[PDB]
Amino acid sequence: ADTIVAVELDTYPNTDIGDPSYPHIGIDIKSVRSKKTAKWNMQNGKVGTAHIIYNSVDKRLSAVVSYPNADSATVSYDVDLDNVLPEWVRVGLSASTGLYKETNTILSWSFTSKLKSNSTHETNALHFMFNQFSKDQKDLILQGDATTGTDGNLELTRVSSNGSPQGSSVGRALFYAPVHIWESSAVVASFEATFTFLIKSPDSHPADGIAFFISNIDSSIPSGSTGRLLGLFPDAN
Amino acid sequence: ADTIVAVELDTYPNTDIGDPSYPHIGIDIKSVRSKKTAKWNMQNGKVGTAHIIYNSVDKRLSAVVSYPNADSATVSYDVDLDNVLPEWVRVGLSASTGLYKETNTILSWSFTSKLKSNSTHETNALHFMFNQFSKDQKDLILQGDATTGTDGNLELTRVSSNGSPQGSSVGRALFYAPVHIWESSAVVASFEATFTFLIKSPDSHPADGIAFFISNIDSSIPSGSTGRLLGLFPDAN
Ligand SMILES: *[C@@H]1O[C@H](CO)[C@@H](O[C@@H]2O[C@H](CO)[C@@H](O[C@@H]3O[C@H](CO[C@H]4O[C@H](CO)[C@@H](O)[C@H](O)[C@@H]4O[C@@H]4O[C@H](CO)[C@@H](O[C@@H]5O[C@H](CO)[C@H](O)[C@H](O)[C@H]5O)[C@H](O)[C@H]4NC(C)=O)[C@@H](O)[C@H](O[C@H]4O[C@H](CO)[C@@H](O)[C@H](O)[C@@H]4O)[C@@H]3O)[C@H](O)[C@H]2NC(C)=O)[C@H](O)[C@H]1NC(C)=O
Ligand SMILES: *[C@@H]1O[C@H](CO)[C@@H](O[C@@H]2O[C@H](CO)[C@@H](O[C@@H]3O[C@H](CO[C@H]4O[C@H](CO)[C@@H](O)[C@H](O)[C@@H]4O[C@@H]4O[C@H](CO)[C@@H](O[C@@H]5O[C@H](CO)[C@H](O)[C@H](O)[C@H]5O)[C@H](O)[C@H]4NC(C)=O)[C@@H](O)[C@H](O[C@H]4O[C@H](CO)[C@@H](O)[C@H](O)[C@@H]4O)[C@@H]3O)[C@H](O)[C@H]2NC(C)=O)[C@H](O)[C@H]1NC(C)=O
Ligand SMILES: CC(=O)N[C@H]1[C@@H]2OC[C@H]3O[C@H](O[C@@H]4[C@H](O)[C@H](O[C@@H]([C@@H]1O)[C@@H](CO)O2)O[C@H](CO[C@H]1O[C@H](CO)[C@@H](O)[C@H](O)[C@@H]1O[C@@H]1O[C@H](CO)[C@@H](O)[C@H](O)[C@H]1NC(C)=O)[C@H]4O)[C@@H](O[C@@H]1O[C@H](CO)[C@@H](O)[C@H](O)[C@H]1NC(C)=O)[C@@H](O)[C@@H]3O
Ligand SMILES: [Ca+2]
Ligand SMILES: [Ca+2]
Ligand SMILES: [Zn+2]
Ligand SMILES: [Zn+2]
Repeated sequence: ADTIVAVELDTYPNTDIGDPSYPHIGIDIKSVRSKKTAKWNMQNGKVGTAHIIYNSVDKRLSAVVSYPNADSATVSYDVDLDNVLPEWVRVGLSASTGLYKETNTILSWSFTSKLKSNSTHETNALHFMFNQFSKDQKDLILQGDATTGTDGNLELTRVSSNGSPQGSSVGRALFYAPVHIWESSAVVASFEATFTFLIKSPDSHPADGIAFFISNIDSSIPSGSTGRLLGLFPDAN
Repeated sequence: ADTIVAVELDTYPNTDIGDPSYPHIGIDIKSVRSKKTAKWNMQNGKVGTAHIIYNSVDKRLSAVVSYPNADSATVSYDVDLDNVLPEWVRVGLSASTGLYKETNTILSWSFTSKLKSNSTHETNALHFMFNQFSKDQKDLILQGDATTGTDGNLELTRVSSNGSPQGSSVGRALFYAPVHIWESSAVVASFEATFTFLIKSPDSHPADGIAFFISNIDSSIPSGSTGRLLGLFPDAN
């Protein structure tokens, strides 16, 4: 199995495998059984503002989500990125659904690592600002059944049947280039994200949520994940 | 051949194929016959500072080289990056030598693309700061006989014979990810580079220089370049 750490912007309450009763933001270490959860609003088709950092000066993997005219859901978990996440990685997005529909329109995405040559000595970056998901974007090795383009969009579904996006489809959005992390050159790489999304109400109880992972340099769609596995865990444990 | 535009920091005056009678800095549009030239001091092992930009509001393609306590060589050339270099690229470094030895140590490298989604609408980046070329850097697809590591160094020769780097050595340093250019969405992708080299005096009339190219997404070392072909040209025209 692939070593993986996700941040769940879940929309489906998975009571059986361990999610709380409401649509929530959370955080995952190698299991769908999250470490912390928090209250998330889950409005209809509106837009976007999510934000995930990790400063090893403070070792908090902090995360907030805001609609404009909404709150900020802090779901920060104490995790040491020393021993949990590989020496070189492959970041990306992940959405999925199964037996229920939701729209998972991503419209922009970013990153910024800053990793410690000699702590002051000019930390290495990988900053990008993808406001322009093209039709033929090629620094993504997008897996599953994700699509892109036709507008500035990264559709992590099988879509365009009036955008009621054809339940039990999964597509991930793995960015091309790796990042050195594990510790080894210690682990102050304050990796940021901004994750402007759009979850349209399908008039069908919108459910399964979008994620944000940092996986191994290899991955796949693990063992079939058309549903509760959130696109990236092979098993529900 | 493969379409490629480089900045030759040539250190042998290739007297028969277009370069001047002095070791210069040039700029190459598909031809080792250059488009500008500029006088270079050729100091011994001292560090580095070279810097290459291209906006498309002013359409000049520029470069300078100054050692600290030395002067700069503005070898800027006006060329239309619209029709000369493909949409998706693979940036990086190229050095070579043949029958003459020199040091081609690179210690740091950076970049910043900014390509015009809708000019103010939050253009896309790929910025990095590689001050710390490690032993197992894996967003580099370094071709030829390039080495790295053992220290923070990128060694584009075959090295460690007391830094007498084993002539007829060629090494390339192709970065991993692609960038949109050609024009199409227009071409103001103001790509920067920092090119901090080290050319140690090997006490051996040091001569062939490092380049900085921008190529197609596919490449190799073309038809042998152990010498004046400068690592990226198949042909001397
Ligand atoms: C039949 O016709 C053909 C052609 O018409 C002739 O065949 C050969 O053609 C070759 C064409 O490529 C050509 O080779 C190139 O020569 C140039 C010029 O350099 C040398 O040219 C002659 C070759 O003998 C001579 O005039 C010189 O020997 C000259 O070489 C210089 O020699 C110095 C002392 O020997 C030498 O000092 C050396 O220093 C180093 C360290 O610094 C050593 O360790 C040692 O201590 C010393 O020997 C000089 O450095 C040396 N060079 C110079 C510039 O003065 C040459 O530019 C080219 O080499 C280039 O190619 C590589 C490829 O990447 C590139 O990196 C450089 O640009 C490099 O300069 C070729 O060598 C020959 O002229 C020719 N061969 C001969 C023997 O003449 C035939 O001659 C014709 N037959 C008949 C019967 O006429
Ligand atoms: C083995 O021993 C033999 C001795 O017998 C020697 O080998 C060869 O022998 C051949 C016959 O004996 C003979 O071959 C000659 O080749 C040259 C090569 O042409 C270029 O090089 C010249 C060097 O002096 C230049 O002066 C020329 O101008 C010529 O350049 C041409 O013009 C353009 C650039 O100037 C270029 O256009 C480019 O094309 C690219 C393509 O993509 C770009 O888009 C853009 O359009 C341009 O940049 C042309 O392509 C280019 N032509 C080429 C590369 O072929 C040839 O010129 C020559 O013809 C004349 O040569 C002299 C004048 O130069 C004249 O006196 C003759 O009578 C003849 O008319 C021959 O075909 C050579 O003797 C030799 N070849 C050598 C040495 O290179 C060698 O000594 C030994 N070794 C080998 C490996 O053979
Ligand atoms: C076939 C059967 O007997 N199913 C049982 C179920 O057995 C396994 C199934 O698990 C999922 O089934 C869903 C629920 O778990 C639920 O309860 C039963 C179900 O009958 C459970 C345990 O009791 O065991 O049934 C819902 C259907 O919704 C009705 O039940 C609700 C109770 O949770 C309750 O709100 C209502 O009775 C509701 O009826 C509708 O709602 C209102 C509210 O009262 C009524 O007034 C309406 O008239 C009525 N109709 C409508 C149209 O509103 C069932 O969905 C299921 O597993 C899901 O798989 C999906 C794929 O990812 C995903 O959604 C999620 O992972 C799973 N959901 C879970 C576990 O809850 C199936 O695999 C199994 O059939
Ligand atoms: Ca789930
Ligand atoms: Ca030369
Ligand atoms: Zn969840
Ligand atoms: Zn030159």
